[PDB]
Amino acid sequence: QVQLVQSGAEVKKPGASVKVSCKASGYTFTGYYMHWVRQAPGQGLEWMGWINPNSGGTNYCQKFQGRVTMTRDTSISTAYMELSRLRSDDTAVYYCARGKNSDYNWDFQHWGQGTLVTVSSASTKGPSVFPLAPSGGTAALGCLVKDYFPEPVTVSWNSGALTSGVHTFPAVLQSSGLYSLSSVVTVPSSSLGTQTYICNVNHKPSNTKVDKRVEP
Amino acid sequence: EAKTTLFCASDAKAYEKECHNVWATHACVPTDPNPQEVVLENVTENFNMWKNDMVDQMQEDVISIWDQCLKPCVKLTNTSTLTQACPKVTFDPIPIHYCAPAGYAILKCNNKTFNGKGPCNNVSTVQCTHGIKPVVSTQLLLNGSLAEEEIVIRSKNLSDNAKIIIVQLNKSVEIVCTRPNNGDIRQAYCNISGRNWSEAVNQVKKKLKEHFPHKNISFQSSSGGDLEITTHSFNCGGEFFYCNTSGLFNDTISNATIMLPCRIKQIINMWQEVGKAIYAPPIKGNITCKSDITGLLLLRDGCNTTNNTEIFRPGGGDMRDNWRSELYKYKVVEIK
Amino acid sequence: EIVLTQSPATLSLSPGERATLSCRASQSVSSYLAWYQQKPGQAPRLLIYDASNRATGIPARFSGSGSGTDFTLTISSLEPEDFAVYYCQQYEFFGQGTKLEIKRTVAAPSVFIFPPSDEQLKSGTASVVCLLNNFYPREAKVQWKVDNALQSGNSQESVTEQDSKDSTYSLSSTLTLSKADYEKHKVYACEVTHQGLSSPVTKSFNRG
Ligand SMILES: *[C@@H]1O[C@H](CO)[C@@H](O[C@@H]2O[C@H](CO)[C@@H](O[C@@H]3O[C@H](CO[C@H]4O[C@H](CO)[C@@H](O)[C@H](O)[C@@H]4O)[C@@H](O)[C@H](O[C@H]4O[C@H](CO)[C@@H](O)[C@H](O)[C@@H]4O[C@H]4O[C@H](CO)[C@@H](O)[C@H](O)[C@@H]4O)[C@@H]3O)[C@H](O)[C@H]2NC(C)=O)[C@H](O)[C@H]1NC(C)=O
Ligand SMILES: *[C@@H]1O[C@H](CO)[C@@H](O[C@@H]2O[C@H](CO)[C@@H](O)[C@H](O)[C@H]2NC(C)=O)[C@H](O)[C@H]1NC(C)=O
Ligand SMILES: *[C@@H]1O[C@H](CO)[C@@H](O[C@@H]2O[C@H](CO)[C@@H](O)[C@H](O)[C@H]2NC(C)=O)[C@H](O)[C@H]1NC(C)=O
Ligand SMILES: *[C@@H]1O[C@H](CO)[C@@H](O)[C@H](O)[C@H]1NC(C)=O
Ligand SMILES: *[C@@H]1O[C@H](CO)[C@@H](O)[C@H](O)[C@H]1NC(C)=O
Ligand SMILES: *[C@@H]1O[C@H](CO)[C@@H](O)[C@H](O)[C@H]1NC(C)=O
Ligand SMILES: *[C@@H]1O[C@H](CO)[C@@H](O)[C@H](O)[C@H]1NC(C)=O
Ligand SMILES: *[C@@H]1O[C@H](CO)[C@@H](O)[C@H](O)[C@H]1NC(C)=O
Ligand SMILES: *[C@@H]1O[C@H](CO)[C@@H](O)[C@H](O)[C@H]1NC(C)=O
Ligand SMILES: *[C@@H]1O[C@H](CO)[C@@H](O)[C@H](O)[C@H]1NC(C)=O
Repeated sequence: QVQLVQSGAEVKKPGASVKVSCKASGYTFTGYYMHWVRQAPGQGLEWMGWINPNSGGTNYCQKFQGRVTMTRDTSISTAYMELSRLRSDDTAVYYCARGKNSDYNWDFQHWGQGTLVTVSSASTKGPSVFPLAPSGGTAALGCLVKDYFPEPVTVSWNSGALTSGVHTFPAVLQSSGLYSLSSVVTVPSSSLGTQTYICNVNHKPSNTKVDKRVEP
Repeated sequence: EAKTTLFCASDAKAYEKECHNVWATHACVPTDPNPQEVVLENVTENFNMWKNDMVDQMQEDVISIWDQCLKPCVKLTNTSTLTQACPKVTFDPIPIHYCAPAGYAILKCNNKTFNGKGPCNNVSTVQCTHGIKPVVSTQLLLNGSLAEEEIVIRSKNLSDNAKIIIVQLNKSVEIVCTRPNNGDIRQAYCNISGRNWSEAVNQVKKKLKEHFPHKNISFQSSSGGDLEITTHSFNCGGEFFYCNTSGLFNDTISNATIMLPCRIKQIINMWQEVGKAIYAPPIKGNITCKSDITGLLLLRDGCNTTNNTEIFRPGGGDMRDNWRSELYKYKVVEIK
Repeated sequence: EIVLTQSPATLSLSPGERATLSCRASQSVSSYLAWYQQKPGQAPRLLIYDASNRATGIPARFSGSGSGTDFTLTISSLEPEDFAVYYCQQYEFFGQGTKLEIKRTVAAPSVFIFPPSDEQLKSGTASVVCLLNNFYPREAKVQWKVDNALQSGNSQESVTEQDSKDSTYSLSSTLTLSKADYEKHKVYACEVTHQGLSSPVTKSFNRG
């Protein structure tokens, strides 16, 4: 039972810094190097550096030399990765990882859950829901959760009643720096007048809970 | 190709009060006045400095030397707290020969450029190693053996940026570290020739470039860690010096004298085990050590470069590498 | 440099078949290669280490082989949960991964369109939506056009992950314009090309 548990998500303005923590359990924290690897949304894994928790020695990916710092607290079996002078590029999920054995530490057998770090000058803001009304057979209708920040956004239909045939699409980052998604559902024409259709949009950051109605 | 209990020999004096002598006279036998070196004709044998139980045995021996010599006033670990008397002692490492018992011998590689791992064709057999001083230090290897031909690079795997790189020079550089007195009793300084050091760095850079052709070789300071590995740390006359080596690991090494500021410290992170050791304040007087830099401990920055440059920074901390820098040429073998 | 080139970029197969992913090291590197699996939302999972050693809990159908510069991961009798992203690793260097997708029969997209709402127009801008529903394969060419005046430069799209039931995809395209620029033209249209549609379908509306 080896366990690596990382701190929670972070939202940051450019030029700021962020420190992610990684608490280890189930082994001798000082006997294995700890690596940090980031993954941008929709991209590959990028190695940043490792730290020897015994002496605190570090090795940083040359791309981050100068603005990345790795440290450790042995009394709590915790490793820290601080990235400074942030920018939109640094938006990614940051993982701590540990190899399988002491000899060879690059076969990353143990990973943390990851810590999502979002970087953008934008500020918190709740969404503004809009109806996508339809017009025999089976039609479609949806909501357009538009202009909100930061992610995520939870969508349901008729208080979780309508589920089958529902599709909530991934968000997209607009030129304005605000996210926007759409959530649609397919329903037969034998119900676009008798059955009512309401969305349920929950945006935790802005404490927003909206219920928009969709009708022809 | 076997494992056995080595023993130790030395020129220690039974009347000498220096602590290394007091330990060796009790634990080591005299130096065999008639060393028998047998050169095995037309024989190639494998060596592996990175998997050599001799290193572990020397680690244990130096741990014992220090448990007798540098007894801390306080010792703090994960699971224990120790308070005890901590009297100052005379301190000066003496050479120690490591010998195999009956039914065993020590294979010695005589290839003067062997990097410590792989086949060696210039093999001989001995009963003991040459004299090895148990010098504890980081970043700079002191008072060791020089390379007889040209600078030698040693790494369990140079392609692995997490593996230490042991450099053996073929021409030592003198470093004179002194804490003077009549102020600040914990302030000291090292002097080193900038011309000789720059020449040594340039030669090491060429030899490293041989393994990273087309690349500029850069020397920079440690990227972090305990003060033990971010400075040149070492024990001189019983006092723990931590010396700032920013002026040594440099792309702009001056050709004139180089002065390194040092601090004498009482709280130290132990290399014998995970924990802290608190010693008493420094003794009074002029504390001096004129030592021979004969090696380096380096680590290479990871990732691909974007300005065509491999970066090397001083490392250390695990004193098994200090012992490897001297035991690379040896192996314990059973007669059969 | 040292580069790991994984191929193919995407691999579509059916359950029960055998998958073969390749990873090329830009220079000889002996046999220190690892293979990882990654699901959406999860951390990478070590499958192979030292080119051929199966990590703990890795079933037998996973196999790793190769040496020098060419390495391969082989998955016999693909199961539903074996579809994911697969990465190769050499020290600190990662390959860009190959995505293993489920292969199924070609499906036609049930296309729909949605005009901007009045509440949205009452703010400043207008957003027109076009939906492609449950289709396979993923590739689809969406083209917004005011009848003959085709649009480019401000339509953003999104695609769902392969549905766990019918192994299909779905796409949403949003065309964002100004309220005035919206009320200027009249006939707004959304055409689509897909491997399951014989001719380009163009379900659309006009501003009235
Ligand atoms: C890397 O290697 C170098 C060289 O091997 C090493 O430097 C050497 O350090 C040792 C100890 O620090 C030096 O040995 C000491 O030298 C002083 C001065 O030398 C005098 O000796 C002659 C007599 O032959 C004098 O006539 C003349 O004036 C010289 O100046 C000696 O004074 C020291 O004697 C003490 O230790 C003896 C142990 O046998 C005692 O018997 C004696 O009574 C002295 O004890 C008292 O004085 C000590 C010095 O003040 C004091 O520390 C004690 O606590 C006690 O009060 C001693 O022999 C040696 O000369 C250095 N050699 C060179 C070439 O510099 C580095 O230290 C080493 N590096 C590392 C990191 O280990
Ligand atoms: C060793 O001494 C140098 C001498 O300045 C210290 O230099 C720091 O690092 C560079 C200068 O080379 C600058 O970015 C820092 O601002 C310097 N800090 C100073 C001068 O206080 C270096 O920090 C010292 N290292 C240790 C471990 O003490
Ligand atoms: C050290 O690690 C390398 C990994 O790159 C192993 O592979 C050698 O790599 C070097 C540098 O690219 C090549 O020149 C060699 O041809 C590679 N060897 C083989 C057999 O392909 C190398 O084997 C490792 N060495 C040791 C002693 O472990
Ligand atoms: C050492 O680390 C922590 C104390 O900070 C403790 O949980 C762990 O069990 C200890 N184990 C050993 C072997 O020291
Ligand atoms: C020592 O070993 C190296 C590497 O195997 C070899 O190139 C060299 O020729 C050897 N030295 C002698 C004197 O044979
Ligand atoms: C092997 O080592 C011995 C050491 O005594 C040396 O005399 C001899 O010349 C070496 N062999 C070769 C071929 O150099
Ligand atoms: C030490 O080795 C280097 C090769 O890196 C060579 O240039 C230099 O002349 C050698 N010095 C001595 C004293 O042998
Ligand atoms: C450099 O080393 C030589 C011996 O090889 C020595 O004579 C010279 O004095 C040293 N340089 C300085 C500046 O002392
Ligand atoms: C080390 O480099 C710095 C700047 O790069 C320079 O100021 C300093 O003089 C150098 N040290 C030596 C000993 O040349
Ligand atoms: C190349 O870039 C690295 C990244 O910081 C830097 O440390 C190094 O000094 C650069 N090489 C030069 C300036 O020659």
